[PDB]
Amino acid sequence: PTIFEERHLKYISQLGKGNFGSVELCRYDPLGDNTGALVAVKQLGPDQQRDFQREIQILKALHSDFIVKYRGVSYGPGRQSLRLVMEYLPSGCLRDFLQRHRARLDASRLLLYSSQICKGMEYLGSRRCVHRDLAARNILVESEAHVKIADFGLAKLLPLDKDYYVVREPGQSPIFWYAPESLSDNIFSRQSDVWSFGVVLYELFTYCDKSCSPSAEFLRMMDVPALSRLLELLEEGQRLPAPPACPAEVHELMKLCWAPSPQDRPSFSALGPQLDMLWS
Ligand SMILES: *CCC(=O)Nc1cccc(-c2ncnc3[nH]ccc23)c1
Repeated sequence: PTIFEERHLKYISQLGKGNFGSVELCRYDPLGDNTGALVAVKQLGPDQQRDFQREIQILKALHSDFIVKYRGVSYGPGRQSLRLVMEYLPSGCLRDFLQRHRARLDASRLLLYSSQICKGMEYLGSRRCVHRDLAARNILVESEAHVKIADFGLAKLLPLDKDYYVVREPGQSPIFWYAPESLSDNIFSRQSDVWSFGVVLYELFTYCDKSCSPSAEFLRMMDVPALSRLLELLEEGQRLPAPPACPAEVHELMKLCWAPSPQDRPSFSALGPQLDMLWS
C-alpha cells in the first residue's frame, strides 16, 4: 500500500516550491485510464538527501487529523526513497483560501481554524517535533471547517535531554515569522513555534491580506541590514498592530505568543482551551 510505483505516478501540475524541494500534483493511476486517486508528491544535494529522509520518517510517524496524511514513498537506489507521497487537499494552502473566501469566513470560523492548528501543534510538541516554518502558507485546507499542518521540510526532533536546537546555517523562510532567539542566535524550540503561531493568528485575523501582511507591516515600522532592524524593533517592545476589527481578546493572546522571554510564552496545550472558550 505504502509502495507507490513511479510508473503509475502520472504528473498533473506543480503544487509548489519551497525549502530546496518541490511538490507535484500527481494521479496514482495504475489502470492508466485517468480514474485513480490524486496524491501530492514531494521530491528534492548531500545534506539535502539526509534532510528528505528526515522529513519522511518524521511525517510517517505523525498520526493526526490536524497533520497532512503521509500515504507512503516511491523508492529508489536504497534505502533511499526517490519521492514522498502525501494526501492531496484541492482547497490548498490556507493563506490563499483565506483571501479567496474572506467575505464568507467570520471570527468564529477563524477561531476554530486557530484551535485546530493549536491541537496539531500540541501534538507535534508531544512527538518532540519543532516545525520551524509554521505559517498560513504552510497550513492546508481539508474542508470548509477543517485545517491541517503541512510542509515538514525544516522540522526537527528534539533530543530527550534537550528542549531546544541551534541551527548552523541561517534562515531562508520569511524573517517575520521567527522569534528573537531564532533571529539573533538561530535557536529553535516549541516556544519558537508558539511565536510563529501568534503570527499565524495575525494572518487569520487579516485573511492574509498582502497590504497589512507581517512583511508589509514591519516594512513600515522599520545603514542597518533589514534583519538587524527587526531584531532591534522586537527587542525594544514593538509588535505587529491589532489586525482590522480583530477582537481585543484574540489580539491579547497574540502578544502572549509574542512574550520576549521564550519560557514566559504560553504552551500549545495552554493556548487550546482559551481558543476553545471563544467557541467553534
Ligand atoms: C497556496 C500556496 C502553497 O504553499 N501551496 C502549496 C504548496 C505545496 C503543496 C501544496 C499542497 N496542496 C494540496 N495538497 C497538498 N498535500 C500536501 C501538500 C499539498 C500547496
